[PDB]
Amino acid sequence: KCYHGKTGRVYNVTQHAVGIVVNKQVKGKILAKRINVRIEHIKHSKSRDSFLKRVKENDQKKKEAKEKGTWVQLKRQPAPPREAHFVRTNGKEPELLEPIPYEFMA
Amino acid sequence: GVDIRHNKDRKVRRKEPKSQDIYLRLLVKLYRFLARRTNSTFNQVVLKRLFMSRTNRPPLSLSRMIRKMKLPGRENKTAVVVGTVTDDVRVQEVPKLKVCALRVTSRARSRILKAGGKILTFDQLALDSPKGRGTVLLSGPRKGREVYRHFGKAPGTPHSHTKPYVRSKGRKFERARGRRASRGYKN
Amino acid sequence: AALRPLVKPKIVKKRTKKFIRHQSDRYVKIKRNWRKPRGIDNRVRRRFKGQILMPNIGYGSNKKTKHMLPSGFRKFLVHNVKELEVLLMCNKSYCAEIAHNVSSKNRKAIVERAAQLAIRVTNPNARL
Amino acid sequence: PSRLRKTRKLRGHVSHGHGRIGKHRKHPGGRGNAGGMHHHRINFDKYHPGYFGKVGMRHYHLKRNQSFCPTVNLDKLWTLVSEQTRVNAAKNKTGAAPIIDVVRSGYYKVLGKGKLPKQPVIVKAKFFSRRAEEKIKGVGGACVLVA
Amino acid sequence: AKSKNHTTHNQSRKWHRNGIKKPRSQRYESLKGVDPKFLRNMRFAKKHNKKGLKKMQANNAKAMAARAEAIKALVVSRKLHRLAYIAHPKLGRRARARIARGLR
Amino acid sequence: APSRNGMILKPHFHKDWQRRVATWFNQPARKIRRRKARQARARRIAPRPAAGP
RNA sequence: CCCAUACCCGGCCGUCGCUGGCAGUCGGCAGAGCGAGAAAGAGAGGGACGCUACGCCGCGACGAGUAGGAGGGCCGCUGCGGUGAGCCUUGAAGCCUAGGGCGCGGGCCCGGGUGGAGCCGCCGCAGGUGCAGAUCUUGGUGGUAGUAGCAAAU
RNA sequence: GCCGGGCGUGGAAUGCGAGUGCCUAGUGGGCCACUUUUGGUAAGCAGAACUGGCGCUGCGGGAUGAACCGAACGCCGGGU
Repeated sequence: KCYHGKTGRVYNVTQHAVGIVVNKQVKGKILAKRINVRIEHIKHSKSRDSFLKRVKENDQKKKEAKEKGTWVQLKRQPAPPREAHFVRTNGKEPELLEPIPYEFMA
Repeated sequence: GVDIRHNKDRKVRRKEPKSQDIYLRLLVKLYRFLARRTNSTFNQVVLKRLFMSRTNRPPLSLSRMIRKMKLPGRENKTAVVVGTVTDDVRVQEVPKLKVCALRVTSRARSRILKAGGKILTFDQLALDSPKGRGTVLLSGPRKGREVYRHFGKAPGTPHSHTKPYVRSKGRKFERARGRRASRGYKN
Repeated sequence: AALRPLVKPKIVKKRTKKFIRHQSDRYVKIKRNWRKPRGIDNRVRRRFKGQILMPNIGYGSNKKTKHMLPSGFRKFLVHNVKELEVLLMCNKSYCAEIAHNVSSKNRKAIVERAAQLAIRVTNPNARL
Repeated sequence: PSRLRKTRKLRGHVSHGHGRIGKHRKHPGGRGNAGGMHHHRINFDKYHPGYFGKVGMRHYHLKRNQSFCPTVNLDKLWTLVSEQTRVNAAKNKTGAAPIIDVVRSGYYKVLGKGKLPKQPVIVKAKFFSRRAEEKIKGVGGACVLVA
Repeated sequence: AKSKNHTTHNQSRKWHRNGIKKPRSQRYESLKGVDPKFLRNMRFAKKHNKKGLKKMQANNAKAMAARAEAIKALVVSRKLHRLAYIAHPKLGRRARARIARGLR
Repeated sequence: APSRNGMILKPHFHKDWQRRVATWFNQPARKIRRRKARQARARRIAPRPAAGP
């Protein structure tokens, strides 16, 4: 039960089960330990694929735009502060908000 | 108040030889100057090794330096070892070497010079090669001491092939319960 | 009209009183010499306000004026006339002090010898 | 030299380096190798596995002189004779092999650990290993038994 | 004469003094625990790797030659950058020589 | 109480060994007495060999 | 508006770090330099100080502490091998001290007094080597206190 | 599983030199508080979880104070 929800990597494949190397925290030290679990308790992790996908466009947009010379940003960047823009109030004017008065519910 | 930890701000390392040997301290005076006023990082390695304790500069066998000199990009460079060059009797042939060691055993000197070799000391090395150019810096097997067989994971631990401390070896000195599957268990 | 030192810097002392042992006043068996208190409950040991101070390295004197007499020199004990000729070049900075047990007939062989080498003597007219 | 020992620095510190809570008492765990199975069980099983129990046959009146058999490896077989013999053997064109009597040097059995220089020998020994013989023959020597 | 039974009060602080270090990562991890049938054969694949060595260097010699004949078949304002070109120590030497004639 | 790692030592000091400690401070005096007795014997049998038969 | 040992600026001490710098004191056999944002050559056809290098010097940052660990003691005691052409009846050791000072400190050096015969510095060596306590051991002395008390049997 | 070759915009932010091995003392009575929480009428009670404290720690404040609030300490001058 101490591995339900943990994620590891396969290192050995038998007929019905696989060997996994999982990190288990044991009182102030981590242990990369091996378990043999049957296939039913196993899923492919989709945590790595979004990296694998991102590698493709990085490898795509590198050979591309190289002969074009255009230096295309590759590294991800955190959500930047949003730009300056104009907000149009064409026609309508902003409607007023006022706190409603209290009234005992129960 | 500052939110730091002074737990390990004092780096533990040798800054001078613990020995009071004056000939060693003269060599240190020579290489403190060389390491400081040359950009040659070779001198900083030799200087750092002159401080080391006896167990940190182990002896270099004669066969081990014959062997580490038969490598291709070599056969002309000087062999530098900060420790000592013991003789190896299980080697038959000796090519002509150019050796610079702190200490060479009696039988190794007679065997090296017999082969038209040449033995240098570190005061001569500094004159011939101040920046250490054209040298091969060698080292003895540091974990060759018998002590390191006792180190590591304790015995009586699964797959911990570590030599125990026994006063004598025999059929009735730690061959029982912790070792046989017949007697309790084993690891 | 005495011998003047080379330089006369202003001696600054971080503290001038002695450090007295804790409770050295309350008892006679407890001499004045400093001992670091090591009791588990000791007030002085844990810097309570208004107690005896403990000697730190912070009270250390300025290295430039350490061991310097108020005159501006630094003492050097001598036992005979031969031990003066070593101060012949440390003239303007080190003064000589004749040892206690040197006889009175030999002191009047040192004070006038030191007057020739212009070596200042801290206790010239000791015995007389 | 007591002036370098630790007790010189512990003068003035009450507990003398043994703590205030857990005083330095006489024998808090028993004397000697006590409790090897009871309260020192972990230490004996973690650092001296195999300590408790009996294994093997007993030999009542053992005389070490009967099982005396010092061994020598082939790597240093040529160190028993002087170097003058080893160089006159290769210099010799007759093909006469020098004789290396190990039991005279102080060994009984010859083990084939090392590599041998290519020149024939005649090894006089009391015992041989299979590899030791196979290496001697490959060089061109001969294994001569003695008693 | 009872006492405290169990606690983990100070433990998390004790664990993080020397850090909770992840196990030593290392390429080429050991092959202990692998299926013996798979391992037994894998050792045979290494035992006979030298059998195809002459095929290797022969197909490798042409493979470097393949790309050998391949590549040989093919083979913010101007004012500030002007001053930065003069202020360059190496490639500005011939640029700051009119200044020698400027005061003259 | 065994510490972390060491040998299992069995010092045979459980008897009253301190009462039967033989010190060797007479060793140089014994070497002298032996030699003097050896030379005194050689003079007594002067022409005969010193070692014996 | 008031003030903490907090924060800022400055002084000083120490520790740590830079595994920093200094053998270049290179002088009529002379030429006085390497603070300079930019991989690399001031390349040939009569003159202060200093550098016990285990020394000296420069920058930074930092400093609580029981149990415990380590380092440094030109701190201290006693004896031993060396050494000081050491000290001493023209006064050693010891002890006293409203004297003069040094050291953060352990401690030490002078002056004065007393004393009457031995003693110390430095480099090593050795240890029965440093006390406030243990209802500690032995010896001595207080307060209590000129007090309780010196009243059984005429 | 092996060789051989080609690809460096080092592929989120921020911070920071890391790794590793010996030998090893003391400790193994704890206590308190915010929040969560068990028994109990309750407790300055008994028992846990998380973090921080006290213990090992002075200093300014709470008149007073092991633990609260501020803030952690070489020796000083000025400022705040």
